Amino acid sequence: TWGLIKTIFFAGSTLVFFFLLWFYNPFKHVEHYEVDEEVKAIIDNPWKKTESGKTIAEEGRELFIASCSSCHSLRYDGIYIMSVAANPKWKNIEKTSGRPVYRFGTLYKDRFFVPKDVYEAFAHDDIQGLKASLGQVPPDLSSMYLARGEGYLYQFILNPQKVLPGTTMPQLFNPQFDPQAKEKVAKIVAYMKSVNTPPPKESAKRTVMGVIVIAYFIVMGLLLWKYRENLLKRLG
Amino acid sequence: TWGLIKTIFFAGSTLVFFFLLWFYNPFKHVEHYEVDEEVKAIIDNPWKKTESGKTIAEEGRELFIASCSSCHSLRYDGIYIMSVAANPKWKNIEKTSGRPVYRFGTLYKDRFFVPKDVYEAFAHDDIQGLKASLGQVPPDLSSMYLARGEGYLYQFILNPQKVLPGTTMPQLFNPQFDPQAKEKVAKIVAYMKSVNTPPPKESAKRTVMGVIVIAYFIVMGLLLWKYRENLLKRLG
Amino acid sequence: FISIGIGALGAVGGLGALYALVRVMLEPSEIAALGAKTEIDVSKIQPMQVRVTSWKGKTLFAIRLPKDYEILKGHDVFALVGVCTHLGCIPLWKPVFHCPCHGGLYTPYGDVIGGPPPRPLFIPPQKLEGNKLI
Amino acid sequence: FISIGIGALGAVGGLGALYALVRVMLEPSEIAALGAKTEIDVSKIQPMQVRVTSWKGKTLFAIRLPKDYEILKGHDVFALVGVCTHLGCIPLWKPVFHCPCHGGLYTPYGDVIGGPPPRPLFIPPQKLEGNKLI
Amino acid sequence: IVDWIDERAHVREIYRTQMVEYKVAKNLTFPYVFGILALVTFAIQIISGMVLILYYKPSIADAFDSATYSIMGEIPFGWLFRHIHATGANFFMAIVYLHMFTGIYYNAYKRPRELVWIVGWLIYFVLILTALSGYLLPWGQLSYWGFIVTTEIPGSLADAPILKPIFKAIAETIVLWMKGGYVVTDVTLGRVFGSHVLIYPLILLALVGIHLYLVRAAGISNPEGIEYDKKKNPDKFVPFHPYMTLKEGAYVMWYLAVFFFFVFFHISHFLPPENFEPANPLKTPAHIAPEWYLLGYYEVFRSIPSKFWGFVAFNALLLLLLLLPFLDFSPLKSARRRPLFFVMFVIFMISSMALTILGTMPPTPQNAKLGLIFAALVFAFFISLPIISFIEYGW
Amino acid sequence: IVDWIDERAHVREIYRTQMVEYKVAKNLTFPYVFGILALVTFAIQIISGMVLILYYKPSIADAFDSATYSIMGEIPFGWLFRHIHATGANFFMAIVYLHMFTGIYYNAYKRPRELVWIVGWLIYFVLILTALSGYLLPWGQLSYWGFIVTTEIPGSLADAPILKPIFKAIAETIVLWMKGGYVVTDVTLGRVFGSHVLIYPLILLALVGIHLYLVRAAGISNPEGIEYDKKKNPDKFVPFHPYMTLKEGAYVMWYLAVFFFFVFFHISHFLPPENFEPANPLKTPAHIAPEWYLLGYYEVFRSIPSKFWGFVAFNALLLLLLLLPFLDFSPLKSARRRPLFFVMFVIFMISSMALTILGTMPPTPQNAKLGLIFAALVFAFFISLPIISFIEYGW
Ligand SMILES: CCCCCC/C=C/CCCCCCCCCC(=O)O[C@H](COC(=O)CCCCCCCCCCCCCCC)COP(=O)(O)OC[C@@H](O)CO
Ligand SMILES: CCCCCC/C=C/CCCCCCCCCC(=O)O[C@H](COC(=O)CCCCCCCCCCCCCCC)COP(=O)(O)OC[C@@H](O)CO
Ligand SMILES: CCCCCC/C=C\CCCCCCCCCC(=O)O[C@H](COC(=O)CCCCCCCCCCCCCCC)COP(=O)(O)OC[C@@H](O)CO
Ligand SMILES: C/C(=C/CC/C(C)=C/CC/C(C)=C\CC1=CC(=O)c2ccccc2C1=O)CC/C=C(/C)CC/C=C(\C)CCC[C@H](C)CCCC(C)C
Ligand SMILES: C/C(=C/CC/C(C)=C/CC/C(C)=C\CC1=CC(=O)c2ccccc2C1=O)CC/C=C(/C)CC/C=C(\C)CCC[C@H](C)CCCC(C)C
Ligand code: HEC
Ligand code: HEC
Ligand code: HEM
Ligand code: HEM
Ligand code: HEM
Ligand code: HEM
Ligand code: FES
Ligand code: FES
Repeated sequence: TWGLIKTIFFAGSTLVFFFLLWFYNPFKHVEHYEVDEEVKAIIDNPWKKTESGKTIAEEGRELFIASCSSCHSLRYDGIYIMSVAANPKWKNIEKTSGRPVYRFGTLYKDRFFVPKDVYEAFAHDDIQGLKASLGQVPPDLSSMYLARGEGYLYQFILNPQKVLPGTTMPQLFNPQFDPQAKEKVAKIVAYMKSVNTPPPKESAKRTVMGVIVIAYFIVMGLLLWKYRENLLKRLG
Repeated sequence: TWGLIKTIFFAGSTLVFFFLLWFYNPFKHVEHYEVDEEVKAIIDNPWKKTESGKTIAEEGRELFIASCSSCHSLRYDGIYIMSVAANPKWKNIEKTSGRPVYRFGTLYKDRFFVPKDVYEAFAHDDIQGLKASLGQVPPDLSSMYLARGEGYLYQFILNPQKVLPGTTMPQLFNPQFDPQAKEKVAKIVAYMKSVNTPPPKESAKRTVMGVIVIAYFIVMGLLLWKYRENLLKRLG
Repeated sequence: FISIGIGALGAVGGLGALYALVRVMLEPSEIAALGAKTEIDVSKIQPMQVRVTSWKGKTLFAIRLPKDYEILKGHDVFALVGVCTHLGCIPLWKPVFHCPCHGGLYTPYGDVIGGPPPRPLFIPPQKLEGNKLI
Repeated sequence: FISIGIGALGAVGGLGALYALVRVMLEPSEIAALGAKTEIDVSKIQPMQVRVTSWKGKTLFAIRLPKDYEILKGHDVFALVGVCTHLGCIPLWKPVFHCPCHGGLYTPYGDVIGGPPPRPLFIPPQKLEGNKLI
Repeated sequence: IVDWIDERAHVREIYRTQMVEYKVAKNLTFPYVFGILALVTFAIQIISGMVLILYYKPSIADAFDSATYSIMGEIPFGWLFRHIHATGANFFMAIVYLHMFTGIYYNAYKRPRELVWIVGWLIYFVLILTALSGYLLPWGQLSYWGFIVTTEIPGSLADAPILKPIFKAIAETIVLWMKGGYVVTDVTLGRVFGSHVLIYPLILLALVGIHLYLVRAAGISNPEGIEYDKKKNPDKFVPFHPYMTLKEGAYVMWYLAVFFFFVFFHISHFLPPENFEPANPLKTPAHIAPEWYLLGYYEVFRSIPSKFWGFVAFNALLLLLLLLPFLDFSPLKSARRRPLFFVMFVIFMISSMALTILGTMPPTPQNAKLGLIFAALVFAFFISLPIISFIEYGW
Repeated sequence: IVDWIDERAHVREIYRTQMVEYKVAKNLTFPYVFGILALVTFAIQIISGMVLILYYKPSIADAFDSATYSIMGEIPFGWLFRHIHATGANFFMAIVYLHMFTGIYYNAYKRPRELVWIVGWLIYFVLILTALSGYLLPWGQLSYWGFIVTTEIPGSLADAPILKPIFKAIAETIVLWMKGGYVVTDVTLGRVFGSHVLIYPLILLALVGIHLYLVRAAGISNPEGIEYDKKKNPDKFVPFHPYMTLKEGAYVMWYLAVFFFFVFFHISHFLPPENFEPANPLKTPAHIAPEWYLLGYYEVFRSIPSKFWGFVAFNALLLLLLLLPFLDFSPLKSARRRPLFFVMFVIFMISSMALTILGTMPPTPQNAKLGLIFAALVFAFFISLPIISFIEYGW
């Protein structure tokens, strides 16, 4: 029938339009970076425990503070530049709100979140040799995982000259003569991922409630449909 | 008639209630401070020109910066503590918004308004000998005129021991042996008043438009009344 | 059944939406309770030494004195909300300890001996269980 | 008259209310125009010296060179919006002056000689009236 | 022209139905305009708040510098729209008080207007919250502290009664509700700003719509008490337009003149000077009683020597305005028609003004004696409504 | 019970009048539910925005840390209400597009529905502004830059035409309107926040109310085109409740299931990852085209080699949706009834999808050739409506 063609056209074209408009537009060819698969498992579970009872997220945190907090200030987790150490107050970081980091869904009373204006006015507005030397302030890694992805993060770190041709960010982990460097960068990216991703306990409740809300709306619509269909026979 | 008594009672009591609730409650006996009347004219017109073509507001500004900005930071006019001089950036005060003071209705590109959190984190969160010595940070004189009045300001300054019995704010202008001290405090208060009060050019447009809006609403209500009264005779 | 299934299921859905909305807006819980415990190890503080802390907000003092208002008799440990009274400053320790804003003095217990302040430093409610104050 | 007086007066009142509302919401004027003049005294700058300034926002360079893209021939004074191109840094002066973020070089006129940047530094529109740049 | 819009919207068919043949009563007295005026002031508040929301910044370190520096000095005509807002808040409380008080006079709560009074009491309750939460926003010295003292009142419920001292940690509106929990922080100010700006005015627009619909569905009560001679007796109604739509049209303009007198020339009491000092949580002002529309209840409170019983009286005095239509049961309607209710209403109105005035003065013990004498008379108005009803039920 | 509320509100008299004897048509097809769905999504946006307004802070140094740190990690269920908001914005654009496009199909703009289409086009225009200004608020990397590129478009009007180069400093929506003047500062972000949060949703509630009233006053157009057999022909109407009020009641639930699939499980495209980088005004992203509901016009723009003529086409393509009912004059109504309009509508719908898709790709010269080929076909739909009308006017 002609109505069937009208339907499978005005709905087919609309679904095909919103499909390649809302996910997998096959004509945009943005580049993709892959994790080296030498591990690909240090990053998939940052809350995976290790020896000494320390998770990979925690090991990455201390590795970031020790070898990466020299120029990058990952706030949202209380990690500011080590010049001074620590760059925020020194003296009182509590009376600046300044509040403790309370991420999903646990708070850390030992690390504090200082606003973007209080910090970088008390810290870097006496510009130390970061904007001076590098010319580029090392921006902030608080939400760089969400903005780049684990692939781009792993491929940028340990070879910043691959991704961007010239860049005064140093290698800081050179492979082909360091056997543990890949795992170091993997723990760093696993930490940066654990800052923006809910733990497996919270990330599973989200999946359960997302399945339940969809199943609730489907079954409620279906009950309303059956109710209407049974009621329309009482009337005709 | 009885309706007349009902009216002059239910309106009389309401007017008497909102009168002594909205201005001149005669049962609250808050204390009042008067200007010494030795001048009472340095303060009534802060924009009154003087010798060297400098207004009293400007002379009070420089007197405040020289002898009062040592511990008080009158923002809203770009006056911060002189430790360091000036306490804000040092280096760049412009890239902190940080914007120039733009009061009614002229802007001063030479003085900058730095937010309350950027300042006092870059300035006094390394607590210099102000909160230490005095125990009390000298709060802020930006809107202290509006909160105290010229009488309280004049009577507090030059005799802080009169108003408050004990106070580590010094006399800083002692009369009975200084012939010009009263005029100094008068120029200070005239300046602090010129920060919160529109100049005579702007303060007169407000009066003109306030008279015109009231006269507009009165005459519009009166025209609507006359229109209704003339129209009700066409109908009865 | 159906005509009752719709009602039951709509009530469940409304209850879930209301729980989420209340949990978002009206819930500072587990970040509001800062701090009800207020860990104050009194095994460290030496006699005649006070600590700056916070109980139900700022601020809190933790005095420790061996020998000699006075709501409480000798327990050698307590806590007092330390803010000056008549204008609201912070007195600094050292028997009395005064605030340098206007000169108000305070006994190690909290009362005022020479008063620009009219009233003493309030005793906030506390609890001692072993070597801990609340 | 009356039935026309109400209309005239209501139109005046609506026009005044609209003027006030537009003036409050839609008006950054006299604080938006920062800065159209951009006072740049070029009598002070010594040759081969650049100044940091701002024209229609940040930032602006003010180069002065006596002798020798090239939209403009020799006037010995001009102004260029100084922000590196391929990733957006600030090059520092000193013939070329490069930005230390990646290594992009720039001639004193603005073009790139060795380019991590693809394009030069844009010439913002300017005006010279005597000893002043716009 | 306009006929083209009539053939598509039927605007003239709505006009000649809603205004020309509405048939309002003829003997409506002056205090019937208070509803129209409350609606006009609601519009004033929305219009001047849509302007203040552009420049007010809900941060502790940014608020009071938006409102006092930005709004007042930086922005053109910003002083005017902060004056309009702080004046409209107090005028909007005053008009609503007059509205409900001589809607009580004409007993506009009896049948069939029980529901319009319930919706009106909801209006009043949410309006207290909109004016109470919007006062914290300037973050002034007494703004912050009047918010503290006002939200510490439900903590007196947690106080131990003489019996059953379990209420501690029960209905903890201190830590749960406003005051954010032990501290008024940036999050709490953001929450109060968001609520006051959008959540409360929306459930005021909804509630005012429902209220205005219920007034029409039930018909406006005439001040005589007979409530109708409908389908008969012409020369008693003289329909709405233009007998009443230009009378209100003029009273609205005169009320706006009185309003814009306060906006321009006398606002030293709506923006009180002592609120132009930035709030610091360590220094308490001398006398920190709440704002005038809550002083009538704040004087009942802190007059009973106990705090728990003071809170119970605070809340019973509010709840006896909800249950007022169910509390008064009689065939007679107006106060012109009930000579014994008029006396109790004069007593109630006088003793409700006197409590609001005594709430401003400092708490001396003689002030507490007076605040108890007047709280007793305010409660006697509610305790006597059923007795007056039983008396009138037998004629 | 409920009879007590009926005697005072007459709710059952309203129900048995508005739902039981409303008499909708019987042959209403599926795309008639898009209005109900747009209204449900409007409610979703208001409900989830009333939550985000509590924690979003309109300061340059505070925004993107409220939205990304506070809302997402600190607040319980804040992730959910930011997901709901960013999903509802795109669903609300998509539903409104489908709504107006097959309200164009059934020619629901002809007499007597010229006014409902004007009010609907006002809805659409102010909805573009509500979604365009609310995208600046997260202050992300591409949020800020898509705002810059979108408000720099009216600057192309100030560009010199081939004749009369006076438009410079004329209609300077750059410095006057948004972008605040040469700089997006804290004041401009405060202004955009205030507008997007309260000024635009209020004049959307007003406009949606007027639109819904005008739809009822004019009657809903049936998809056949005969538009009535009223006062006759039963078995064609089968009144609203429950023949249509449970059909929509189920389509709304299924649409909410499709919506909450995107909210929970696939939102990597509504909160795009590259917007999780804080905006710095010195670094421009690579491809910074506007958001998808404006790409259909952004591809018409930047395809004409001139900027001024591109802006004129941008605006004519919007203005030809306002004048669409006055542009099509014919007795015939539906597209089932006009075999020559159906072809032009298929062309228009295809060439409007194709422009939105080409607007996402980078600007290669072949892309510009395609964007001109399709802009020509989109304009041919409007240039042919009067010709089709003249053809049908003679049958
Ligand atoms: C530039 C300066 C301005 C200049 C002046 C401006 C103009 C002012 C005009 C007066 C405004 C006040 C209006 C008063 C009301 C009108 C008086 C009135 O009309 O009296 C009664 C009004 O009731 C009613 O609203 C009851 C009256 C209201 C009750 C009083 C309100 C009390 C408020 C207390 C608030 C705190 C209490 C709450 C806490 C418990 C009704 O009387 P009737 O028996 O029906 O007979 C009416 C006569 O006409 C006979 O024909
Ligand atoms: C979990 C994943 C989800 C799973 C799937 C979810 C469910 C999907 C269901 C399908 C949703 C799409 C609905 C399509 C519309 C229904 C089709 C239709 O009904 O066709 C036409 C609909 O018109 C109309 O809305 C016109 C159609 C809309 C036009 C297309 C919109 C274009 C958008 C472009 C936006 C940018 C353009 C603007 C810039 C210029 C009308 O046809 P009729 O001649 O009247 O005959 C109807 C038949 O029943 C015969 O009896
Ligand atoms: C949480 C969700 C929000 C809740 C908010 C609640 C708000 C309101 C709830 C109340 C809803 C009203 C329901 C009443 C239904 C009307 C019934 C009806 O149908 O009433 C009709 C008249 O009403 C009429 O004109 C009325 C028509 C004229 C006015 C129509 C409204 C115009 C548009 C308003 C929308 C906003 C406008 C902008 C606001 C600034 C019939 O009157 P009759 O004299 O018998 O016969 C006359 C003939 O017309 C017969 O047809
Ligand atoms: C989707 C949804 C789901 C809520 C799911 C909930 C809370 C589950 C309970 C909590 C669960 C599991 C676990 C506990 C729990 C889950 C977390 O994710 C979480 C996250 C962070 C910190 C802590 C927690 C936590 O503790 C919210 C709905 C959307 C809204 C906007 C709510 C507002 C709704 C209103 C106001 C009424 C509107 C109804 C409207 C008329 C439609 C009618 C049709 C139908 C609704 C009947
Ligand atoms: C009071 C009022 C007065 C405005 C007075 C004006 C601008 C005068 C013109 C400006 C003048 C002199 C001088 C210039 C000028 C005056 C300044 O004060 C000023 C201050 C600071 C910087 C610069 C200036 C300046 O340049 C505003 C009205 C109140 C509002 C809230 C406006 C919004 C109104 C709307 C949206 C319509 C609502 C109408 C409503 C239905 C009532 C109907 C009855 C009647 C209105 C017909
Ligand atoms: C010696 C200075 C320096 C240190 C140390 C440093 N970086 Fe960088 N990095 C930079 C600079 C400068 C930038 C931004 C501009 C650029 O160089 O590209 C940057 C950028 C980045 C970016 C994002 C760049 C983009 O465009 O997306 C990431 C991710 C990053 N750094 C991660 C790290 C990590 C992880 C470490 C610790 C192992 C680290 N950085 C240590 C200099 C440094
Ligand atoms: C030596 C330190 C010092 C200097 C210099 C100083 N003040 Fe004060 N002042 C204080 C302190 C501390 C306070 C607040 C607490 C107090 O002492 O009462 C204060 C408070 C004030 C107050 C308001 C107090 C109140 O409660 O209302 C005003 C007004 C004031 N100062 C004005 C001035 C002026 C004008 C000058 C310059 C002539 C000045 N101050 C210089 C110490 C100082
Ligand atoms: C509807 C009844 C309302 C009442 C009774 C009310 C009351 C108040 C009061 C008393 C203040 C304090 C102002 C001051 O002390 O300086 C205030 C502030 C404020 N109001 Fe409202 N308000 C209402 C509605 C609104 C609405 C609808 C908005 C919409 C945005 C709004 C926005 C604001 C803002 C932003 C402030 C703080 C700005 C300032 O400090 O002046 N208000 N309100
Ligand atoms: C924003 C707040 C309010 C608005 C805009 C409003 C508006 C109105 C209007 C316009 C009327 C028409 C009749 C008249 O003008 O007298 C009315 C009637 C009424 N209102 Fe309100 N009102 C508000 C608050 C209240 C409150 C707080 C109460 C009670 C506590 C209340 C109780 C009543 C009653 C009982 C009537 C019926 C009067 C009668 O029919 O005799 N209203 N309202
Ligand atoms: C009615 C149609 C509306 C549309 C189409 C719309 C659209 C949007 C969009 C696209 C965003 C960006 C969110 C993101 O990218 O993360 C946004 C943010 C926002 N919206 Fe709306 N919005 C609407 C109504 C409202 C309303 C009524 C409110 C009431 C408060 C509101 C409050 C907000 C706030 C506070 C934000 C910023 C918070 C955030 O970054 O998530 N919106 N809106
Ligand atoms: C928030 C936005 C909107 C809402 C809530 C809304 C709601 C509605 C609803 C519920 C209907 C009932 C008839 C139906 O469901 O088909 C309707 C009809 C209509 N709407 Fe909208 N609409 C919106 C936007 C628009 C826009 C943007 C346009 C046009 C550009 C438009 C044009 C129409 C037309 C022409 C009709 C009449 C359809 C007919 O009678 O056949 N609407 N609208
Ligand atoms: S504040 Fe301690 S003396 Fe006044
Ligand atoms: S920005 Fe200058 S080198 Fe990349």
